[PDB]
Amino acid sequence: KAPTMPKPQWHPPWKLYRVISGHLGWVRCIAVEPGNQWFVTGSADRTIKIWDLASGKLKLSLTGHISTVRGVIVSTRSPYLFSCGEDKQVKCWDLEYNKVIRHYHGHLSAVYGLDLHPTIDVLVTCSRDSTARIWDVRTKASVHTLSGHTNAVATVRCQAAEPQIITGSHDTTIRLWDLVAGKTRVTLTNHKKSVRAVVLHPRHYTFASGSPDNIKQWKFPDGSFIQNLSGHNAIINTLTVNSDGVLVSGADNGTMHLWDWRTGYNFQRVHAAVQPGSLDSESGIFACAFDQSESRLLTAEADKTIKVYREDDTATEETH
Amino acid sequence: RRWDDDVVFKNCAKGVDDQKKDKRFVNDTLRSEFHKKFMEKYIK
Amino acid sequence: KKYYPTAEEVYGPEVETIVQEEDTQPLTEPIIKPVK
Repeated sequence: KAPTMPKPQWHPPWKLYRVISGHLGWVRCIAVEPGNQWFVTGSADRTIKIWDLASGKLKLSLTGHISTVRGVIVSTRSPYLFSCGEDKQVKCWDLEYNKVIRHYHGHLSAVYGLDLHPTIDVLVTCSRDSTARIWDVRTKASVHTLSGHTNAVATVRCQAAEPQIITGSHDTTIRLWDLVAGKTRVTLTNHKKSVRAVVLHPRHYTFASGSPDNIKQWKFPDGSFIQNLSGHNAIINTLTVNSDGVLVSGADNGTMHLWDWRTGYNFQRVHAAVQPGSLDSESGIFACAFDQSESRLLTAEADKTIKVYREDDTATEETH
Repeated sequence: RRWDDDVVFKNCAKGVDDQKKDKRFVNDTLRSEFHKKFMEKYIK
Repeated sequence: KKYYPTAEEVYGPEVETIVQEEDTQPLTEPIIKPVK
Protein backbone atom coordinates (compact mmCIF):
# COMPACT_ATOMS: atom_id res chain seq x y z
CA LYS A 1 0.00 0.00 0.00
CA ALA A 2 2.93 2.30 0.73
CA PRO A 3 4.74 3.93 -2.21
CA THR A 4 8.07 2.24 -3.08
CA MET A 5 7.32 -0.45 -0.48
CA PRO A 6 8.13 -3.75 -2.30
CA LYS A 7 11.41 -2.31 -3.70
CA PRO A 8 13.61 -1.12 -0.81
CA GLN A 9 17.38 -0.66 -0.79
CA TRP A 10 19.90 -3.39 0.05
CA HIS A 11 21.51 -3.18 3.48
CA PRO A 12 23.23 -6.12 5.22
CA PRO A 13 23.50 -5.92 9.03
CA TRP A 14 26.74 -5.04 10.80
CA LYS A 15 28.54 -6.58 13.79
CA LEU A 16 30.91 -5.26 16.45
CA TYR A 17 34.48 -6.46 15.85
CA ARG A 18 36.47 -4.60 18.53
CA VAL A 19 35.57 -2.39 21.50
CA ILE A 20 38.58 -0.20 22.31
CA SER A 21 38.30 1.35 25.79
CA GLY A 22 41.31 3.46 26.70
CA HIS A 23 39.88 6.90 27.40
CA LEU A 24 38.88 8.14 30.86
CA GLY A 25 35.44 9.72 30.52
CA TRP A 26 32.66 10.11 27.99
CA VAL A 27 33.97 10.35 24.43
CA ARG A 28 32.39 13.34 22.71
CA CYS A 29 33.95 13.26 19.22
CA ILE A 30 35.47 10.73 16.84
CA ALA A 31 37.04 11.14 13.40
CA VAL A 32 39.09 9.05 10.98
CA GLU A 33 42.12 10.10 8.95
CA PRO A 34 41.62 10.34 5.17
CA GLY A 35 44.49 7.88 4.70
CA ASN A 36 42.57 5.26 6.77
CA GLN A 37 45.46 4.99 9.25
CA TRP A 38 44.75 7.31 12.19
CA PHE A 39 41.59 7.61 14.29
CA VAL A 40 41.32 10.87 16.24
CA THR A 41 38.93 10.73 19.19
CA GLY A 42 38.60 13.12 22.11
CA SER A 43 37.28 12.42 25.59
CA ALA A 44 36.16 14.13 28.78
CA ASP A 45 39.72 13.91 30.16
CA ARG A 46 40.81 16.93 28.01
CA THR A 47 43.05 14.75 25.84
CA ILE A 48 42.56 14.16 22.12
CA LYS A 49 44.17 10.75 21.57
CA ILE A 50 44.77 9.25 18.12
CA TRP A 51 44.64 5.49 17.55
CA ASP A 52 45.16 3.11 14.65
CA LEU A 53 42.20 3.07 12.28
CA ALA A 54 42.54 -0.65 11.49
CA SER A 55 44.66 -2.22 14.24
CA GLY A 56 42.85 -0.38 17.04
CA LYS A 57 45.98 0.05 19.16
CA LEU A 58 46.92 3.40 20.68
CA LYS A 59 49.05 5.71 18.54
CA LEU A 60 49.39 9.05 20.37
CA SER A 61 48.01 11.08 23.26
CA LEU A 62 47.73 14.86 22.90
CA THR A 63 46.37 16.93 25.78
CA GLY A 64 46.20 20.68 26.31
CA HIS A 65 42.53 21.56 26.65
CA ILE A 66 41.12 22.95 29.89
CA SER A 67 37.64 21.41 29.49
CA THR A 68 35.88 18.60 27.64
CA VAL A 69 36.99 18.07 24.04
CA ARG A 70 33.66 18.12 22.17
CA GLY A 71 35.06 18.40 18.65
CA VAL A 72 37.79 16.82 16.52
CA ILE A 73 37.89 17.71 12.81
CA VAL A 74 40.91 16.19 11.05
CA SER A 75 41.67 18.27 7.96
CA THR A 76 42.12 16.30 4.73
CA ARG A 77 43.34 19.23 2.60
CA SER A 78 46.14 20.12 5.04
CA PRO A 79 48.05 18.26 7.78
CA TYR A 80 46.40 19.89 10.80
CA LEU A 81 44.20 18.00 13.29
CA PHE A 82 42.11 20.91 14.51
CA SER A 83 40.12 20.40 17.70
CA CYS A 84 37.34 22.31 19.46
CA GLY A 85 37.41 22.39 23.26
CA GLU A 86 34.73 23.53 25.69
CA ASP A 87 37.11 26.01 27.37
CA LYS A 88 36.38 28.72 24.73
CA GLN A 89 39.49 27.91 22.70
CA VAL A 90 39.61 26.33 19.23
CA LYS A 91 42.99 24.67 19.73
CA CYS A 92 44.23 23.92 16.20
CA TRP A 93 46.73 21.22 17.13
CA ASP A 94 48.77 20.80 13.95
CA LEU A 95 50.10 17.27 13.43
CA GLU A 96 53.37 18.53 11.89
CA TYR A 97 54.94 18.75 15.36
CA ASN A 98 52.19 17.27 17.63
CA LYS A 99 51.57 20.59 19.38
CA VAL A 100 49.41 23.70 19.24
CA ILE A 101 50.28 25.91 16.27
CA ARG A 102 47.41 28.41 16.06
CA HIS A 103 45.38 28.54 19.33
CA TYR A 104 42.63 30.69 17.79
CA HIS A 105 40.09 32.42 20.02
CA GLY A 106 37.05 34.66 19.82
CA HIS A 107 34.15 32.60 21.12
CA LEU A 108 32.45 33.69 24.34
CA SER A 109 31.57 30.17 25.54
CA ALA A 110 32.10 26.50 24.67
CA VAL A 111 32.44 25.32 21.08
CA TYR A 112 29.95 22.69 19.94
CA GLY A 113 31.54 21.46 16.71
CA LEU A 114 34.03 22.32 14.00
CA ASP A 115 33.93 21.56 10.27
CA LEU A 116 36.65 22.25 7.71
CA HIS A 117 35.54 23.53 4.32
CA PRO A 118 36.78 21.45 1.36
CA THR A 119 37.30 24.48 -0.89
CA ILE A 120 37.48 27.73 1.09
CA ASP A 121 40.48 28.03 3.42
CA VAL A 122 38.41 28.62 6.55
CA LEU A 123 37.15 26.62 9.53
CA VAL A 124 33.49 26.83 10.56
CA THR A 125 33.62 26.71 14.37
CA CYS A 126 30.04 26.18 15.57
CA SER A 127 30.26 27.74 19.03
CA ARG A 128 27.54 27.72 21.69
CA ASP A 129 27.66 31.26 23.13
CA SER A 130 25.22 32.87 20.72
CA THR A 131 26.39 31.95 17.19
CA ALA A 132 29.11 30.27 15.14
CA ARG A 133 32.40 31.67 13.86
CA ILE A 134 34.10 31.58 10.46
CA TRP A 135 37.74 31.30 11.50
CA ASP A 136 40.32 31.75 8.74
CA VAL A 137 42.94 28.99 8.68
CA ARG A 138 46.61 30.11 8.88
CA THR A 139 45.48 33.69 9.57
CA LYS A 140 44.40 33.43 13.24
CA ALA A 141 41.45 35.76 12.65
CA SER A 142 37.71 35.50 12.16
CA VAL A 143 36.11 36.26 8.80
CA HIS A 144 32.48 37.00 9.69
CA THR A 145 30.09 36.40 12.59
CA LEU A 146 27.19 34.36 11.17
CA SER A 147 24.68 35.26 13.89
CA GLY A 148 21.48 33.62 12.71
CA HIS A 149 20.52 31.39 15.63
CA THR A 150 18.28 32.06 18.62
CA ASN A 151 20.16 29.45 20.69
CA ALA A 152 23.42 27.49 20.61
CA VAL A 153 24.50 26.43 17.12
CA ALA A 154 25.20 22.74 17.69
CA THR A 155 25.60 21.22 14.23
CA VAL A 156 27.65 22.60 11.35
CA ARG A 157 28.05 21.69 7.68
CA CYS A 158 30.49 23.16 5.14
CA GLN A 159 29.61 21.69 1.75
CA ALA A 160 31.17 22.77 -1.53
CA ALA A 161 27.87 22.18 -3.33
CA GLU A 162 25.75 24.24 -0.94
CA PRO A 163 26.76 27.91 -1.35
CA GLN A 164 25.70 28.75 2.20
CA ILE A 165 26.92 27.16 5.46
CA ILE A 166 24.28 24.87 6.97
CA THR A 167 24.22 25.63 10.70
CA GLY A 168 22.26 23.49 13.14
CA SER A 169 20.66 25.66 15.81
CA HIS A 170 19.19 24.31 19.05
CA ASP A 171 16.26 26.76 18.75
CA THR A 172 14.30 24.23 16.60
CA THR A 173 15.19 26.15 13.43
CA ILE A 174 17.99 25.13 11.06
CA ARG A 175 19.54 27.89 8.95
CA LEU A 176 21.71 28.25 5.85
CA TRP A 177 23.97 31.28 6.34
CA ASP A 178 25.89 32.40 3.26
CA LEU A 179 29.68 32.52 3.29
CA VAL A 180 30.07 35.97 1.71
CA ALA A 181 27.14 37.84 3.28
CA GLY A 182 26.52 35.97 6.53
CA LYS A 183 22.74 36.21 6.84
CA THR A 184 20.55 33.10 6.81
CA ARG A 185 19.27 32.64 3.26
CA VAL A 186 16.60 30.08 4.20
CA THR A 187 15.25 28.63 7.44
CA LEU A 188 13.75 25.17 8.01
CA THR A 189 10.02 24.55 8.55
CA ASN A 190 10.64 21.29 10.43
CA HIS A 191 12.59 19.85 13.40
CA LYS A 192 10.27 20.83 16.24
CA LYS A 193 12.78 19.51 18.78
CA SER A 194 16.17 21.09 19.44
CA VAL A 195 18.05 20.20 16.25
CA ARG A 196 21.57 19.06 17.19
CA ALA A 197 22.37 16.71 14.30
CA VAL A 198 23.16 17.05 10.60
CA VAL A 199 24.41 14.73 7.86
CA LEU A 200 25.33 14.80 4.16
CA HIS A 201 25.10 12.12 1.46
CA PRO A 202 26.93 13.47 -1.63
CA ARG A 203 27.17 10.06 -3.33
CA HIS A 204 24.04 10.15 -5.48
CA TYR A 205 21.75 12.75 -3.84
CA THR A 206 21.73 16.02 -1.95
CA PHE A 207 22.65 16.59 1.69
CA ALA A 208 20.07 15.46 4.24
CA SER A 209 19.47 16.69 7.81
CA GLY A 210 18.27 15.34 11.14
CA SER A 211 16.54 16.02 14.43
CA PRO A 212 16.03 14.23 17.76
CA ASP A 213 12.22 14.19 17.51
CA ASN A 214 10.46 14.05 14.10
CA ILE A 215 13.53 14.14 11.87
CA LYS A 216 13.23 14.62 8.10
CA GLN A 217 15.35 14.80 4.96
CA TRP A 218 16.27 17.98 3.05
CA LYS A 219 17.96 19.14 -0.16
CA PHE A 220 21.07 21.20 -0.87
CA PRO A 221 19.56 23.89 -3.21
CA ASP A 222 17.43 26.02 -0.84
CA GLY A 223 16.00 23.02 1.04
CA SER A 224 13.27 20.57 0.06
CA PHE A 225 11.58 18.19 2.51
CA ILE A 226 11.63 14.79 0.80
CA GLN A 227 10.43 12.49 3.60
CA ASN A 228 10.34 12.26 7.37
CA LEU A 229 12.19 9.78 9.57
CA SER A 230 11.08 6.51 11.16
CA GLY A 231 10.02 5.88 14.75
CA HIS A 232 13.14 7.13 16.57
CA ASN A 233 12.03 9.41 19.41
CA ALA A 234 15.28 9.38 21.40
CA ILE A 235 17.72 12.31 21.58
CA ILE A 236 19.84 11.77 18.48
CA ASN A 237 23.40 13.11 18.64
CA THR A 238 25.22 11.29 15.80
CA LEU A 239 23.99 11.07 12.20
CA THR A 240 26.34 9.43 9.69
CA VAL A 241 25.59 8.35 6.12
CA ASN A 242 27.78 6.24 3.83
CA SER A 243 28.04 6.23 0.05
CA ASP A 244 26.60 2.70 -0.20
CA GLY A 245 23.17 3.87 0.98
CA VAL A 246 23.47 3.20 4.73
CA LEU A 247 22.06 5.72 7.21
CA VAL A 248 23.31 5.36 10.80
CA SER A 249 21.57 7.27 13.59
CA GLY A 250 23.34 7.50 16.94
CA ALA A 251 21.05 8.41 19.83
CA ASP A 252 21.76 9.09 23.50
CA ASN A 253 19.61 6.15 24.65
CA GLY A 254 21.99 3.62 23.07
CA THR A 255 19.50 2.52 20.40
CA MET A 256 21.77 2.77 17.36
CA HIS A 257 19.04 2.59 14.72
CA LEU A 258 20.46 2.00 11.23
CA TRP A 259 18.17 2.78 8.29
CA ASP A 260 18.44 3.45 4.56
CA TRP A 261 18.91 6.86 2.94
CA ARG A 262 16.60 5.85 0.07
CA THR A 263 14.13 3.35 1.54
CA GLY A 264 13.89 4.83 5.03
CA TYR A 265 13.10 1.59 6.86
CA ASN A 266 15.36 0.63 9.77
CA PHE A 267 17.59 -2.24 8.64
CA GLN A 268 19.28 -3.31 11.89
CA ARG A 269 17.93 -1.02 14.69
CA VAL A 270 20.15 -2.80 17.22
CA HIS A 271 21.05 -1.57 20.71
CA ALA A 272 24.62 -1.74 21.98
CA ALA A 273 25.84 -2.99 25.35
CA VAL A 274 27.74 -1.08 28.07
CA GLN A 275 30.99 -1.27 30.02
CA PRO A 276 31.09 -3.37 33.22
CA GLY A 277 32.45 -0.41 35.17
CA SER A 278 29.75 1.90 33.81
CA LEU A 279 26.18 2.26 35.01
CA ASP A 280 23.09 0.48 33.72
CA SER A 281 21.64 3.38 31.68
CA GLU A 282 24.78 5.17 30.51
CA SER A 283 25.55 3.81 27.02
CA GLY A 284 24.82 6.41 24.36
CA ILE A 285 26.26 7.06 20.90
CA PHE A 286 27.51 10.64 21.12
CA ALA A 287 29.55 10.56 17.89
CA CYS A 288 29.66 8.17 14.95
CA ALA A 289 31.45 8.29 11.60
CA PHE A 290 32.31 5.67 9.00
CA ASP A 291 35.84 4.74 8.01
CA GLN A 292 37.81 6.17 5.10
CA SER A 293 37.61 2.78 3.36
CA GLU A 294 33.86 2.59 4.24
CA SER A 295 34.27 -0.94 5.66
CA ARG A 296 34.19 -0.83 9.48
CA LEU A 297 31.83 1.64 11.16
CA LEU A 298 33.14 3.57 14.17
CA THR A 299 30.84 4.85 16.92
CA ALA A 300 32.16 6.49 20.09
CA GLU A 301 29.77 5.73 22.95
CA ALA A 302 29.33 7.58 26.24
CA ASP A 303 30.50 4.57 28.28
CA LYS A 304 34.23 5.36 27.70
CA THR A 305 34.56 2.68 25.01
CA ILE A 306 35.20 3.51 21.35
CA LYS A 307 33.35 0.63 19.68
CA VAL A 308 34.07 -0.48 16.12
CA TYR A 309 31.37 -2.27 14.10
CA ARG A 310 32.53 -4.30 11.10
CA GLU A 311 30.35 -5.73 8.34
CA ASP A 312 28.96 -9.24 7.82
CA ASP A 313 27.36 -10.93 4.82
CA THR A 314 23.81 -12.23 5.23
CA ALA A 315 20.63 -12.62 3.19
CA THR A 316 17.80 -13.48 5.63
CA GLU A 317 16.95 -9.86 6.46
CA GLU A 318 14.12 -9.05 4.06
CA THR A 319 11.90 -6.15 5.17
CA HIS A 320 8.16 -6.12 4.49
CA ARG B 1 69.20 -26.17 54.72
CA ARG B 2 67.90 -26.05 58.33
CA TRP B 3 67.90 -22.23 58.34
CA ASP B 4 64.11 -21.71 58.56
CA ASP B 5 62.71 -24.13 61.15
CA ASP B 6 60.34 -22.04 63.31
CA VAL B 7 58.77 -20.29 60.29
CA VAL B 8 54.99 -20.47 60.64
CA PHE B 9 54.05 -19.23 57.16
CA LYS B 10 56.19 -21.22 54.72
CA ASN B 11 55.55 -19.49 51.38
CA CYS B 12 52.72 -17.31 50.09
CA ALA B 13 53.69 -17.16 46.37
CA LYS B 14 50.64 -15.01 45.54
CA GLY B 15 50.75 -11.22 45.39
CA VAL B 16 47.28 -10.36 44.12
CA ASP B 17 45.93 -14.00 44.16
CA ASP B 18 44.37 -13.61 40.66
CA GLN B 19 47.18 -12.33 38.41
CA LYS B 20 50.52 -10.54 38.58
CA LYS B 21 48.75 -7.16 38.52
CA ASP B 22 45.34 -5.67 37.73
CA LYS B 23 45.73 -5.31 33.91
CA ARG B 24 42.04 -4.38 33.53
CA PHE B 25 40.46 -0.95 33.22
CA VAL B 26 37.00 -0.03 34.51
CA ASN B 27 34.75 2.98 34.02
CA ASP B 28 34.39 3.40 37.80
CA THR B 29 36.92 6.09 38.68
CA LEU B 30 36.87 5.27 42.40
CA ARG B 31 37.35 1.51 41.92
CA SER B 32 40.28 1.77 39.51
CA GLU B 33 44.07 1.67 39.63
CA PHE B 34 44.31 5.48 39.67
CA HIS B 35 42.28 6.08 42.83
CA LYS B 36 43.80 3.02 44.51
CA LYS B 37 47.30 4.46 44.16
CA PHE B 38 46.27 8.03 45.02
CA MET B 39 44.66 6.80 48.24
CA GLU B 40 47.74 4.71 49.11
CA LYS B 41 50.65 7.01 48.18
CA TYR B 42 49.47 10.55 48.94
CA ILE B 43 47.29 9.38 51.84
CA LYS B 44 48.47 7.38 54.85
CA LYS C 1 42.15 -8.24 46.54
CA LYS C 2 39.10 -6.91 44.69
CA TYR C 3 35.68 -7.93 43.39
CA TYR C 4 34.44 -6.83 39.96
CA PRO C 5 32.71 -8.37 36.92
CA THR C 6 34.84 -9.32 33.94
CA ALA C 7 34.49 -7.47 30.63
CA GLU C 8 34.82 -10.61 28.49
CA GLU C 9 31.21 -11.73 28.96
CA VAL C 10 29.62 -8.26 28.86
CA TYR C 11 31.00 -7.17 25.47
CA GLY C 12 30.82 -10.72 24.08
CA PRO C 13 33.57 -13.24 23.33
CA GLU C 14 33.63 -12.37 19.63
CA VAL C 15 34.55 -8.68 19.87
CA GLU C 16 38.15 -8.59 21.17
CA THR C 17 37.87 -5.60 23.49
CA ILE C 18 41.33 -4.07 23.89
CA VAL C 19 42.28 -1.57 26.61
CA GLN C 20 45.38 0.42 25.65
CA GLU C 21 46.71 2.73 28.36
CA GLU C 22 49.91 4.45 27.17
CA ASP C 23 53.50 4.14 25.86
CA THR C 24 53.10 4.07 22.08
CA GLN C 25 54.91 6.53 19.74
CA PRO C 26 55.61 9.56 22.00
CA LEU C 27 54.84 12.32 19.43
CA THR C 28 57.35 11.17 16.82
CA GLU C 29 55.60 8.93 14.27
CA PRO C 30 52.50 11.06 13.42
CA ILE C 31 54.52 14.24 14.07
CA ILE C 32 57.06 14.01 11.24
CA LYS C 33 57.23 11.89 8.11
CA PRO C 34 58.75 8.44 8.69
CA VAL C 35 62.26 7.63 7.51
CA LYS C 36 61.69 6.08 4.09
